[PDB]
Amino acid sequence: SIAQARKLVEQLKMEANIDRIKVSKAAADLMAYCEAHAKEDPLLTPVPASENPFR
Amino acid sequence: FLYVVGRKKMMDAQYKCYDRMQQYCNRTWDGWLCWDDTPAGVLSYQFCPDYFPDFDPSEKVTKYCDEKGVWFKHPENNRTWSNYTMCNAFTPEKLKNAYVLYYLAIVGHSLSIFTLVISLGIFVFFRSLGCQRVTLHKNMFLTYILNSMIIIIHLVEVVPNGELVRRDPVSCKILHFFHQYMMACNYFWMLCEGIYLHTLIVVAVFTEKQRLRWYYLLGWGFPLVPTTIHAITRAVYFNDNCWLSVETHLLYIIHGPVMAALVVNFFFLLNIVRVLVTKMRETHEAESHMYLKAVKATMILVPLLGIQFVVFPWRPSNKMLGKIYDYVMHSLIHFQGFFVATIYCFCNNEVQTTVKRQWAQFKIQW
Amino acid sequence: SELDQLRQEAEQLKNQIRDARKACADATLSQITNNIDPVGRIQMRTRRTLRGHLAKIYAMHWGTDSRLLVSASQDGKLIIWDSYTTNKVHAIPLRSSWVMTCAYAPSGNYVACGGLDNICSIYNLKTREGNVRVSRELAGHTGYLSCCRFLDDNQIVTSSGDTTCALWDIETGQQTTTFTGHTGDVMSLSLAPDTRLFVSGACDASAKLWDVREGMCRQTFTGHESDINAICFFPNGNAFATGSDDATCRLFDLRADQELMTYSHDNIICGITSVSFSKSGRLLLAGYDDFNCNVWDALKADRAGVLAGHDNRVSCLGVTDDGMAVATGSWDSFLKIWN
Amino acid sequence: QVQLQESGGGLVQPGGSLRLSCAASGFTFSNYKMNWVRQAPGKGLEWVSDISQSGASISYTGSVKGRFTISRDNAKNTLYLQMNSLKPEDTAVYYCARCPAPFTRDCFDVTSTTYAYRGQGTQVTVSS
Amino acid sequence: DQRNEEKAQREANKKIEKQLQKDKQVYRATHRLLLLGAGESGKNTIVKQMTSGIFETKFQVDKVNFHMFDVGAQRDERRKWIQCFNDVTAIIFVVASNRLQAALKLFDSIWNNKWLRDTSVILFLNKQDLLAEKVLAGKSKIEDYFPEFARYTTPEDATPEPGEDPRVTRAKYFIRDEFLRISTASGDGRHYCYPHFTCSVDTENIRRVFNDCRDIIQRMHLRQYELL
Amino acid sequence: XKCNTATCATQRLAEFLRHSSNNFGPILPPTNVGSNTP
Repeated sequence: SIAQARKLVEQLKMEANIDRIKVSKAAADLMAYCEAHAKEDPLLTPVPASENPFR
Repeated sequence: FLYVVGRKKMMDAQYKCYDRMQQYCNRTWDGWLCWDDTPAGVLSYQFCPDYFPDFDPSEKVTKYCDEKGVWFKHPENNRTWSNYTMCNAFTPEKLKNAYVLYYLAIVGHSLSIFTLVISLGIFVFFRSLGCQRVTLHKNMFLTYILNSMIIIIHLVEVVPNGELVRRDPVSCKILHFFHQYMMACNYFWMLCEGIYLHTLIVVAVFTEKQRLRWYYLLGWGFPLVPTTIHAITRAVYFNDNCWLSVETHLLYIIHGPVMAALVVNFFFLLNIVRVLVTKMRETHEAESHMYLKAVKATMILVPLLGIQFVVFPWRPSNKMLGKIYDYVMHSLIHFQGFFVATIYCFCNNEVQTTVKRQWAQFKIQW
Repeated sequence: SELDQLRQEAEQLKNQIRDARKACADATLSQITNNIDPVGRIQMRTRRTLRGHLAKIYAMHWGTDSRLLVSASQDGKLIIWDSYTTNKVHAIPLRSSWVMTCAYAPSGNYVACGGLDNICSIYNLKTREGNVRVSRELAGHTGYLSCCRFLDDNQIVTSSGDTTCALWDIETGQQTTTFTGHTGDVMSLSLAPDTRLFVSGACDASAKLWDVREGMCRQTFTGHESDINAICFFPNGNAFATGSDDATCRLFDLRADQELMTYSHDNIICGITSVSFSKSGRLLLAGYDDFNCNVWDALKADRAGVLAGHDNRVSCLGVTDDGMAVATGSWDSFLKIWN
Repeated sequence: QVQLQESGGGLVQPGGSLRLSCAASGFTFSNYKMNWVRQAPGKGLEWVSDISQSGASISYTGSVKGRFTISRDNAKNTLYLQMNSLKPEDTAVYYCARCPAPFTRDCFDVTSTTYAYRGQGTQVTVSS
Repeated sequence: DQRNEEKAQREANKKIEKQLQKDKQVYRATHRLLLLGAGESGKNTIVKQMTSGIFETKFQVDKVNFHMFDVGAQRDERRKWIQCFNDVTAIIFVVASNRLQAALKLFDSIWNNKWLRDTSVILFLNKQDLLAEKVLAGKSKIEDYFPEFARYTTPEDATPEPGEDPRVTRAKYFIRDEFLRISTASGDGRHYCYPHFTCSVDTENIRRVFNDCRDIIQRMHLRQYELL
Repeated sequence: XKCNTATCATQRLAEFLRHSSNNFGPILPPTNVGSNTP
């Protein structure tokens, strides 16, 4: 329908007026977040026995 | 005790033949089995009177009339004599055949135990395989293992040691009672599994879930009733040493009904086969495939239901045919547990898939 | 004439968006994290096995205490398990046995379920008499319910087969917000840590980012070749992961507004049914139709481990808030805890 | 982004011939089973023909069994439909559709009113 | 302390397990059927003879419970929710009498799906009287939509009802063979199809399903013992 | 009748062995058919 096409055009126009950053910056941010919280991930570094509730 | 019963049987036969005679070579009463009057007959054919453990009814006792005078004369004693030289029944050939059969039985029972232990462990360990039929299979495997162990113990320990039988302890009778109870429970568990299969396949297939208490009662509880009665009879009428004597009809208190139960299983099998045939005529399967499939189903169902026990009731008198019959029947009886374990636990598709998946997971972990 | 020029304008807008995305792409994630130490071989073991469900499991959700969990089975049952002791806490029968999703409230006082009945049923667990009864029945969706997640004790976000999402208000029974724009069946939704935004993937091989308050679609992410069945937010909230029927997983960045990494292998043919991140987001756990689960290194796109304990397809999996264990359900009617 | 573009068609006299083309992008065309469907004016969508991934399995509907020919070429990621001996009953909008999942024998929802993996079909009119 | 709380947890757990045992006993004694139609197939009349996205109907035949589910208020895209019916007793697929081509395509997709490959289908070719009267009138033909009907011959295994002309018998058996070819093209002993010539008002239809599902169960049992 | 069924076969095999290797009677004497006997 014409209304559906008009709504799609409006949505595309709304989505095309956003500000985007470089992919490298996002990758660096993700790497920094992963590195910062690495020590607090039980699944990443295995917990020693008698410290987890599923022993 | 055997000597006394043999003397009593000889006296009873003496009285019977004397009465028959009271009621051409002149007929004479031979010391063991008398001879019917014949008109100069040659090579009289009569069954061996087996009044002694050495003798067996298989062979025959000869004699001749008018060959030399009126009756056969013994050269050594110059007196009448009758030929019983074919009854010894302890020739090296028979002993060798018995030894071969006994060794085959031991080997088959040991292999059956070894396979059934692994089968029971596989069924118990893998909980995903759990089902109503699986519990019945586990009980059947347990009773197979117990019966085979008892048979091995009896054949290895009791048979070669005769002084223990001469002493006749109460423990020997207890062991014999346990053996009879275990064999009755084994046969009745075959019957229970046959009943379960018939119920699942033929009649009332909708009700998949049914109470198993009756199956336990018929499997373990019921065989108690006959055996003890037999024991009571063996305590009253036929009190042999260790109760190890097959020359009595009281054994039919135990082996009589049991065979009947097996007979029922046979009928069940037929019905199942018929149903399978129907299941293959609605789908228009190829006739050759239908026969191949029906034959395979019957062959895999025979060991589970104990069909062989009602399939071989006749022993051919031919030496070669008799030997073949003995070998085949002993192999079927003694290897039943191994065949059942292989067919229903080692050849199962679900069990094989579960085992392969578990092995792959274990190899992935380590 | 109107339709043709509208389509031409839409195509031009798509061309502009793709050109902007390509211009913003200066380096890939593979080369950025190429110099880091690989995570190495990881091996998890099954600690608990939950039994009691009669039919195949369709959904599970960990509680905020990382101890209690809720499971939904198509026999018509919701079961609350205490993972520490394996003991069952609550067994709620369902009016409709065709349940496809279940949710656990952050406060722990409510649970949610839904399915082919197009009705979102909210049950109260902290009733005065101790029995569990249906607290609310939200209706209005014209399609089957696929997912539901609580915002608070009085708000909920649901996804339905009518290609629309809804934001409801408990104690009134009326959906306060409607999110439209998807053309295929919406299969899953994931709430951002700040609750302000949420991502939803549909059967049009696309995901959409929706703002809860104003109620419009802000960004649309494409790249998948088949229907997207699972979605999950990154712990930091600036990215998310999507699993589809194309036997591949993809990572999308909100700020970059484009795909960052693809996780796939040649021997993997089956699709992805569930996906979630770890506590730090370094490991990505995905459930597959081949009865197995795969743990991938999110930064390096390298497979790190395989969890294989299920005899049927894995329908759902979740990671505790503290990241101490991962619970996986399957169609074999068993739930397994892995640590 | 899965994209399907249909080309060809138009107005043709009865008894003529036509060649519809379908260009696919955004996915591996070599491992998906393709379909040609049509929608007649004042009528719902109707499945016309289908072809497997390798092109070995080809099927048509009864009305165009001996007239239409479907084919695919994976190298250029393209699909063709050759239509011969056209009749006025064939006037419709033709759509090129893809199965929802790869490596999958069956194909669901290709004739549904709303289908994501379906492009904008081309009009074929048969009149004098 | 720990003891009292753990004891209360054990008590609640055992009560839950008892309730679940009763629920399992109830659940294993009932059969679930998925009723599906290709459109204008007349299955509503069959339902009448025994919003909300699903409808439920429970009926007892020979002390056997059957729970049939009909899909309502669901969009025409069935590729997602149909997977929920992968463990039902059977799918009753109703086909009227080019809607026939569409019904055949839906049956082929249902038959060849991975989740439904072990699920049996009971086919109900509804509106036999409508097809008979259309054939007798002769205004509407099947050769225009199915040219192979021109070379089709009535099978020697056909059992036409008395008083039925050979034309309607040939047409209905050709329609049945159209689905039979698809059903026999795959499914190597994992699932089966049971075509039936039915009308929307026959009382025997309830019996027919009762005669089919039982067979399926039997076959499933024959699959457990590796006999068939 | 003696138990002649197949289910009684194994026992029939055992007794024939038991009466052969060592008879229950301590003397374990065999029968005499050669002379001065019936």
